[PDB]
Amino acid sequence: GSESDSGMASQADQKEEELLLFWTYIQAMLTNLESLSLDRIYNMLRMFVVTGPALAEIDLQELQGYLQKKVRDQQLVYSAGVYRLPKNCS
Amino acid sequence: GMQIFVDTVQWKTITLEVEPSDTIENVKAKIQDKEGIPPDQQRLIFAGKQLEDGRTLSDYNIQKESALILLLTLR
Amino acid sequence: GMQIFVDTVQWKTITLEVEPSDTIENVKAKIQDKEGIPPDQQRLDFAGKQLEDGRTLSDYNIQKESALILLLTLR
Repeated sequence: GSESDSGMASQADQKEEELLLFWTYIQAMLTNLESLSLDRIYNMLRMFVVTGPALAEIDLQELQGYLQKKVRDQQLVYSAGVYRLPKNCS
Repeated sequence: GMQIFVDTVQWKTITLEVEPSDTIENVKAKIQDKEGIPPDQQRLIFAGKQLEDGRTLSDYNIQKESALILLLTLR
Repeated sequence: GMQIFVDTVQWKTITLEVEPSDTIENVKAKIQDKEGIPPDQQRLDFAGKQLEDGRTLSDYNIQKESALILLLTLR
């Protein structure tokens, strides 16, 4: 029962909500499936980006830069060339 | 001697059939029935949209060989 | 009607005890007895290295409470 949680920007709404959807995949994915290559979640985001008008399809720098941000926010843990969520803070 | 934790992961795709005139509740119920997939515990997103029970397959335009993602309990 | 694909995640951590003197085929037969986990259908991984069943636990220097992730049939 959630509807009004989108805001009003007349442009940036869709974008935030598309990226938040992508994060709804990768967050809930790594919550249990806590071990996957960038290429796996890349293939998934790109599937759900091409199926709709989501950003008119993203790019490497966007998706890689998304992971990069998460790591630099400490909201992603980079293992040995493989991504997983910090299910522990410390 | 010493113990080990063996983490069994099942990351895999399943295949089923469905009709356009069926509701979404039937899809989540039939994967629950067959595979033991708990619908609310494992939240579904189809083609980049979250599924409302009250809607039909045709409502979202479920074409053939279409892919659904199953995300386990997040929040 | 139309046939669709549902992409399932099911992760679970098991706990057993093993000996340093035992072979990996012991651990194999344990998971294969417990949940019917077939080694040929789902090979075990340890820090990015496959456990060959002909090897020994001490051969890998296995620690107590060591975590190993079983990946789907991939060599």
